[PDB]
Amino acid sequence: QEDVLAKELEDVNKWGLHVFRIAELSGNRPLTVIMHTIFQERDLLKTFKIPVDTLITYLMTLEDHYHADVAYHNNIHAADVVQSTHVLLSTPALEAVFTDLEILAAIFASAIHDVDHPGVSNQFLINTNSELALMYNDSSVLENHHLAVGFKLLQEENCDIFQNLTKKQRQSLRKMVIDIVLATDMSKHMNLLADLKTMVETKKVTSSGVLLLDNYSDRIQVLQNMVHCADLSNPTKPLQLYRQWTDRIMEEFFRQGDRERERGMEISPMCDKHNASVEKSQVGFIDYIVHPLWETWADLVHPDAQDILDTLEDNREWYQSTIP
Amino acid sequence: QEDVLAKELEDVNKWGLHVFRIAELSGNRPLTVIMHTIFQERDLLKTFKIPVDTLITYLMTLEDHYHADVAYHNNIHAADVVQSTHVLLSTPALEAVFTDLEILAAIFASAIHDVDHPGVSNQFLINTNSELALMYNDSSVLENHHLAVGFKLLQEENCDIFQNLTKKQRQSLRKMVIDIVLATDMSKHMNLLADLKTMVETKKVTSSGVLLLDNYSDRIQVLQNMVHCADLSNPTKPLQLYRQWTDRIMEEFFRQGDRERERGMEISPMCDKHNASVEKSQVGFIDYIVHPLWETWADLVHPDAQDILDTLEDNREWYQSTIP
Ligand SMILES: COc1ccc([C@H]2Oc3c(OC)cc(CCCO)cc3[C@@H]2CO)cc1OC
Ligand SMILES: COc1ccc([C@H]2Oc3c(OC)cc(CCCO)cc3[C@@H]2CO)cc1OC
Ligand SMILES: [Mg+2]
Ligand SMILES: [Mg+2]
Ligand SMILES: [Zn+2]
Ligand SMILES: [Zn+2]
Repeated sequence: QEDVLAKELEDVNKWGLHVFRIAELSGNRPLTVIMHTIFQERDLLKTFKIPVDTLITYLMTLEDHYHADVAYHNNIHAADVVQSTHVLLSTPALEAVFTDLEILAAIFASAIHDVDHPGVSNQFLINTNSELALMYNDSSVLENHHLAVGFKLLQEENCDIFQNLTKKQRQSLRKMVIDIVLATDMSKHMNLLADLKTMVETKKVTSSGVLLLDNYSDRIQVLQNMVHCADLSNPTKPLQLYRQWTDRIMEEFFRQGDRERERGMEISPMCDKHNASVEKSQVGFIDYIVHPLWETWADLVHPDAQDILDTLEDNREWYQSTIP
Repeated sequence: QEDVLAKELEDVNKWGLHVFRIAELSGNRPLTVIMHTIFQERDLLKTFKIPVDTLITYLMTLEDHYHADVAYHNNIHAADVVQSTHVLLSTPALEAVFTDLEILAAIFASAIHDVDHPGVSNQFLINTNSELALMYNDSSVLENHHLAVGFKLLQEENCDIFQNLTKKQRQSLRKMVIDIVLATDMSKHMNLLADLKTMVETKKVTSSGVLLLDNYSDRIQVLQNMVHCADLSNPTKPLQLYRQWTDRIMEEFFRQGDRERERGMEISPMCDKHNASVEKSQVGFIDYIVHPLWETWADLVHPDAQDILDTLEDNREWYQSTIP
């Protein structure tokens, strides 16, 4: 089984990695083994003098603080977003554009971006007067929490994977990670996409043909949108993966709706298992959210993402065909 | 004692209330007795069906969570900002601008806006890796905490002063209080001032000169700048009040700078007792922060802020004359 897992991890650079099979073959440690593989691939342990035992200890502790009993927002989703961000970071249009610290920040942000997610939305936490919403004043409630847990865990025994960064490096990384994870709040999607559209319409490329990003605001915006694209990448994956992600988000949505109904609250969009259309909801999700975002990303890195966009469009056609 | 306490309270509608005497005469409960008086003056207990005993129970609990060993950011400051906001809300140029719930939100926000303040700045909390900065991801660290404490205390026994507001009133009040207290973060001063300046250049008024604010984004901005003005009202008060506030903030600054020196951190501006000029600092504070703000405010409510502005310029003249 060890050799089987290593064979599967040879695909870590490919869109459509069989992340559910890696979860099984790793003994439910997909986030740990995919993060470890990616860190080795990018030589991040040597670059940042990260002891391997500290990396594994932190990763296993982080993975533990994802909920194994939530259908979607669990360690498999975290591993998927990490691996998807890793592929997007390798896109030719971005070659040599980001520093090693920015690459570290984007991968680390992906790894922590949903940690300790309870399987219900920000609006549900606000409307039920949850402790989380009281702590965070109704503002990016989950995403502030994911950050606080992700950084707090660095303080557990032999968990500080950043122990050999300089003070300046730690300060820069912390700021970038916060900026990235807060941008995964779905209520910021329209603003993030509008800014990405503006960058595409004003795009500049260097002599080497890669994207020209010469200030913090443009650089962090690309990293924010990259991780957001990875977070919203399920419909761009091979259909057998996409359908499993749909099965899982619908389970989480329906269980939230059952709690809303039981509390006499209005049921959230797509959360009423008695009056839901899974297929129509996926087509609308693609048409109004995912394809607008990915089409814009694909324009930013053209032609690098053409195959990802082609898969998304095929999957949209397939879900549509199950309606008629 | 209670009879002279009552005579001092007769000036709750005047700039330059003797708040320090009121703190002494009330047994160190200036926030409780000033809030109570203002709620009666504005008829808020009748308007919102707030039981008196619940108002007092909450106010004393809130007052208890201000620290008695911090020289400035204690319950006397909170009482002063409450009273200052109460007077600003009575500006003639604002006579019909704000609803009763908006008035309620600005006053409640003032009362809680520094609760549980540790006597050190956000930057200190960030650069020392404090628990607060870890919880709040280095963003408006103090102000998020003041809000979380202020609202959490409403859940103590007989502390829910909003129990009789409709569910929608409570939702709207919560949103406005959060928007106001978050804007008291000093790092946002220039942005707030810029928006106030834009409001002034786009100002619309009646034939009488009363402000017309149609959209929530403009109204909440005025309320944000109003509580900010009250927070920064010490140099516009009679000199013998202002001088007491200066003594207190400088004790707080010097204790923080001693902690920064000892930790080997850069010492924050105005915090090094060995190299400080209290008087030059006050004049710079007025020239670069307090007067640009209050002069912009004065223009928004022209000419009802002229006496406040005059006093500020007089106090600036006095502090400048103490520099040889
Ligand atoms: C496989 O399908 C999915 C995978 C992931 C998603 C996620 O994206 C969004 C989202 O983005 C614009 C908005 C909301 C608000 C919903 C209000 O009820 C929810 C989600 C999901 C949870 O984070 C949704 C999916 O299908 C709808
Ligand atoms: C009586 O004197 C004072 C009374 C109150 C004050 C307060 O105002 C400011 C402030 O205003 C824009 C900026 C900072 C630095 C952080 C900016 O990110 C600190 C303070 C004081 C504490 O909140 C200062 C005083 O003197 C200097
Ligand atoms: Mg999330
Ligand atoms: Mg404050
Ligand atoms: Zn996610
Ligand atoms: Zn204050």
